Amino acid sequence: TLTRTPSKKTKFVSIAFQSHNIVIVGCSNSTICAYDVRTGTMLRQMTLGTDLTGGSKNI
Amino acid sequence: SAAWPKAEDPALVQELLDCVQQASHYRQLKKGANETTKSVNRGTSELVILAADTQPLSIVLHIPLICEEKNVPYVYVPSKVALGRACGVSRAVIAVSLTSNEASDLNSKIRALRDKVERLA
Amino acid sequence: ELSVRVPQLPGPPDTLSDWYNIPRTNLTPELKRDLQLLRMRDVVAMGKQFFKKDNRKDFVPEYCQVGTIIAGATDGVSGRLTRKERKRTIVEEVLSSDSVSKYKRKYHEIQEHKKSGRKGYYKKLMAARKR
Amino acid sequence: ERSEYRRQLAEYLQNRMKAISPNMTELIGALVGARLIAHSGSLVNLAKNPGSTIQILGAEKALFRALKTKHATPKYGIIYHASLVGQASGPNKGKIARQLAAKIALSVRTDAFEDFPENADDETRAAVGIQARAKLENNLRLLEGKPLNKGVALGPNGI
Amino acid sequence: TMERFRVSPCGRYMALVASDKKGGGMLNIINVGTMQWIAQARIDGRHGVADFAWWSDGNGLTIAGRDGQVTEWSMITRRTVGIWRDEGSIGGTVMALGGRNGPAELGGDRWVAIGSNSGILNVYDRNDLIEIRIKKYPTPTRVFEQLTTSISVVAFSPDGQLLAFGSQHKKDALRLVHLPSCTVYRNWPTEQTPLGRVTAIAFSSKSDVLAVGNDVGRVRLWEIRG
Amino acid sequence: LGYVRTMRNIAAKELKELEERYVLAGPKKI
Amino acid sequence: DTHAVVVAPQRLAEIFNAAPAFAMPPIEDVFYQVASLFSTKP
Amino acid sequence: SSLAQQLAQIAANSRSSFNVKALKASHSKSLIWEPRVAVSQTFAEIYSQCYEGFKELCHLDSRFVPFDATLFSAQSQEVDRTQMTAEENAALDKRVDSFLHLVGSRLRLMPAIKAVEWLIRRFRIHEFNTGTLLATFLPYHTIPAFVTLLSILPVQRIPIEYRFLDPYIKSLTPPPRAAIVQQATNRPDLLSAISRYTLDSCRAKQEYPGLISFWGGIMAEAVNGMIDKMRSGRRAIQLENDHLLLQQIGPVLSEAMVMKDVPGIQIASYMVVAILAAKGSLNDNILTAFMEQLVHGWTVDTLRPGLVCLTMLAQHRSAKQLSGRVAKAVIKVPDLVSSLRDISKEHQVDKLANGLVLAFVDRGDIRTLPVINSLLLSELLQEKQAKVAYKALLLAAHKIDNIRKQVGSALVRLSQAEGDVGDAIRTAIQEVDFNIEELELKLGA
Amino acid sequence: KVDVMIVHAVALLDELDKELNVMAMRVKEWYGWHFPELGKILPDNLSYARVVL
Repeated sequence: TLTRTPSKKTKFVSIAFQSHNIVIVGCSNSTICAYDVRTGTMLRQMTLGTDLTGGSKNI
Repeated sequence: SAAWPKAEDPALVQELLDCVQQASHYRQLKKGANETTKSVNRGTSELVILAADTQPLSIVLHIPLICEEKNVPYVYVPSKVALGRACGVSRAVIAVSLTSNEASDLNSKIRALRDKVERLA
Repeated sequence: ELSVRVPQLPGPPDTLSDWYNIPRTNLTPELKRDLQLLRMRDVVAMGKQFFKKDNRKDFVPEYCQVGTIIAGATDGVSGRLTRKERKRTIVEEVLSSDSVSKYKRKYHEIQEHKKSGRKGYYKKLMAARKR
Repeated sequence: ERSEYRRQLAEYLQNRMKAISPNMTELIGALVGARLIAHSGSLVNLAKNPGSTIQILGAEKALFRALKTKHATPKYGIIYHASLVGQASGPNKGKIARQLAAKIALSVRTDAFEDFPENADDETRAAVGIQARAKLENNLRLLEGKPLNKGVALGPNGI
Repeated sequence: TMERFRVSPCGRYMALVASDKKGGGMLNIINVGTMQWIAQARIDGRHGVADFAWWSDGNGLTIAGRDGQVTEWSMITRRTVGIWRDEGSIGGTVMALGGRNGPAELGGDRWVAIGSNSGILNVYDRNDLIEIRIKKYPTPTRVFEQLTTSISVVAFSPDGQLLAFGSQHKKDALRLVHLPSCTVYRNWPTEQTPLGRVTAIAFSSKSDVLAVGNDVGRVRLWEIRG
Repeated sequence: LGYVRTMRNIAAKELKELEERYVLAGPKKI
Repeated sequence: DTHAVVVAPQRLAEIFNAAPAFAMPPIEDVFYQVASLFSTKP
Repeated sequence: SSLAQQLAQIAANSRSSFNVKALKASHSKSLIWEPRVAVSQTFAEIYSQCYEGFKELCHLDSRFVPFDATLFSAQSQEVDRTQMTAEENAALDKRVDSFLHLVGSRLRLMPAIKAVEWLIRRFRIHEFNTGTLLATFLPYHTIPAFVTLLSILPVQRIPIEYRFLDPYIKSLTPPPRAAIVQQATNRPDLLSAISRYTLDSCRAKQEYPGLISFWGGIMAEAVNGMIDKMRSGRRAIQLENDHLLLQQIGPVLSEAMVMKDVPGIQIASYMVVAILAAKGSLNDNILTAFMEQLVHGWTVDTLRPGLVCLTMLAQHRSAKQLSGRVAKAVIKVPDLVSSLRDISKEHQVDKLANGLVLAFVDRGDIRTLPVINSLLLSELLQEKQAKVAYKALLLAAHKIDNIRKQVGSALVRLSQAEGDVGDAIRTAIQEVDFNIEELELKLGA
Repeated sequence: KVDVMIVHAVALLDELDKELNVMAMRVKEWYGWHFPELGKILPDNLSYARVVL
């Protein structure tokens, strides 16, 4: 197991690789995380805002 | 290296330093390596946060042994200066240890935070 | 050969020059208990051995030194306290000795004679009148 | 012959202490370092101690007597017969005992947990001890060169 | 809201922080002459955007968010030049950006000053951010820990020689700092300098007059003379 | 504070020994 | 353009308080120490 | 109690003892012997011991042989200082001050301490020459001999400038350099007394490196603390404070900068000038006065420290050019550019080199062209300074009315320079918009 | 490197200091019958043993 999120309510819904060692995962808590597979580390946590079209603030 | 329960996620690091600041205002905090070692040895310590930016890293490596003997969770944050001005010190604090009591919203936060540290381990 | 001196310029005596330097009394609470015991040693041996009535206003002398009898080489079978009787102070030896029940008996006789008619007696008389 | 054997035992203790803990030997010296290792049991057992513990190792009878009777605790323990606390005088002795005990705790943790590439010279194996001793001697000479209080210099009249 | 905004020094653009915090703050960038949306700069944080500042040539802007992430975002390429971190900031509060003869591809401003919520204000020489690559962990030219409460105002001199930074939550908590030496002036303010609880400061256009306005509602003016 | 800390260390050691002795005296197994 | 060099006096007091007046380094070496303290080279 | 005040002043001004207990106490005050022995000592015992000490001192150094005839004489066993007249007492004071300046170098030695003990126990130097004795023991203020002298000194006989020593007389501990330096920044009298003592020694060539390092360190730290006190922010008060600092300093530095025979005190005065030019924001004419006197003052022994202090002085000036005689003696400097590279490894010589090039170009002499060429190809100036220096050189070539041959040779060498300096010189040609080939073929034809 | 030699060597050093002090006092009382003023002249017991030798 490479890593896991701190928040238990983060659900991983999609995954795509940028290169041989960089994995881009989308999450349910409005984030797109960019992990690094060899050491299992985290490059950057891209984020997205609320949805202002309806309720349910988490994109 | 030797800092293997590293807290690298910035959301978890922000949660750790916010709980450190709240415990510092509650006076439920032991700052410094010697005071952290005393709290862990006496067994009053609920969670212990070391810092990985220590220039000789081997001056805080004795606390993982005492935490392995006393079964308290320890975690490494990246920056000791961030830990220091999270406690509210105006110095660089390399190890901090936040304690528990009978009934607190802070104690509930401590239990959830050591659950997140056990998720790191 | 001949050096620059060290300049060393900056009440009652500490040690007696004529008595081979007995140090002044460090008046600890244990030494104060020991000195009270020494002025009350007539009471300790309860009439079996009376002592010279030396009663000054201050029982603590200026120069004392708490020591221990070592050994007479001629007598060592009964003139020697055992390991379970060599105690630290003198009051601990008095308490480890016998007749502590004798002290308690005499104290309770004195307590009855002093509670004889003071105020519980008058409370009992007032209750017997009010009944 | 007993004195000659005791002298060569002191030389052996110095050599073995410079082998085991070069930082602490550069700080306080081999005899006081061996006394601290002796009281704690081992090197990794001394390293788990805070600096306040290492300050009053050996003075434990007076320490726990004072703590249980609400007296004032002893200021130092085995550390008193080191070199660097013996140059001070007055309250600077207790201040240098605190600072030296903290630096001893750091140096013992470094000498008991840090790794070295095994082609490491002793001059770079005792680096924390050298730096701590130089800084601590500078702090000692500042504490000793603190000046006295100024006063009004009066003439012969009192003016 | 439209409360917090910054007009560019060239006057062509104006950036408004969009009130949408959610673990990362964006700011919508508006052409001044036609009052229309032209861009949007989004940074990741915990509570959004603490402050931001346009570059001196007028193209890009440096956005200092809360929880320490500072982001240089250019207007020409219209994406992020780089991200670095303030040293040990548990959360940023204000930022300012001034001087001249800085790096040519980062706006040409020399100094950036970022004040956190603890009271500490770090001042970085912006020629030390370039490793276009930005160093992820630059070191400050000077860390100011003189004020004890959270840094509320910070302002550079328009010729880039002074830096006035102040906290609102203490009576007479304002300091004045020389550049490039990064030394706090000790002769002013004194114990009897009637600053008040400082809420806004402003240097003049020729940097001859400092204006300080407090929470009571009183502006006071100080000639700067060197 | 120092006196209360020493008494707390002694009492915590007594509680650990007494709880060990109480457990040693007196869907678990599948 | 340059400015006046700011130096905390404790550093200069350390420079001169490192040794007594006798058995101090020679005045060329102490001058180079003071000049490198007051040198405005980044 | 005006009568008690007048009588207290009379009793403090009195010098000879008039009752037996006072004579016994004043005879008991000694350096070497304890008071219980030093009461019962005649002047033959003291003279025998202290003449053995003076024999050792006179075998060490040669120049004690006049004091062998006048101060340490077998007749000087018997002379009472309080029975001679005022001119005899003044000549004895001159002889004592000369011996103390002579003996200050060897004062850690027990022969010299025995000689000072003879002066103290016969001529009562601790009462009649308290200023010179306290000043000659001040560089040794960390030793037990200074503690003993401080013990035997009378309290009301100390001068007003040395009255910081009173807690160190009440508690017999040696005073620290922090106390001496802090009283030097507060009182101008103590700094003037220390500087007057060491300059009066150095004029008689009885200097020693302990005294020179002592005075240099204490005047450096005292000028440091004095500038930090004099700084005010108000314009007229900082002007008056700079003037008062210069009026308190100027004689001492104006002598110690041009004392040619003592290079140690010259280097120490250079250190004080470097601190004064860096930290204290002074004026350009004051800094040209300092540079002109340093330039008049250096030797070969202090040439490289003089060049370091000159780089600092020229760096902290607002004007761009040097005032003549500075550039003349730096022409006289042997290895200018290599020494300036060795300095510019640590000290930023740019404004000195720029002012040097401008002041050479302002001379119509043609014996400065190797120095101008070396300073231009040195890579010491900046690009703008090199450009304006070459522009001033071509303007001087246009201003001249041989000379033009050497000028054109220098100009074609500078145009055909190799690196970034040659790049900036040809760029300066392109922005002055004047052709190379005109003056090229004019000098080649 | 192992520190059991350190604790054993320093306990041995303390016991050797004690036994050497008591044997030196014993040779002082043991030679003071033949030469008693030597114990007053030499207070250092190692040099006393060397003079007895």
